[PDB]
Amino acid sequence: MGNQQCNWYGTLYPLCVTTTNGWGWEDQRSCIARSTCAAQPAPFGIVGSG
Repeated sequence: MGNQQCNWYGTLYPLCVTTTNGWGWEDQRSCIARSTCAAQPAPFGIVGSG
């Protein structure tokens, strides 16, 4: 697979690649755009380390 996550200043959100054009809502929850998701600075960024 190859999904990215949003270490949101501490919280965790699923990345909305289609809504990567800003904040979006998918997965029956809130998804944060691509970069807005991970691109953010640390410790913000792409999460998903199983």
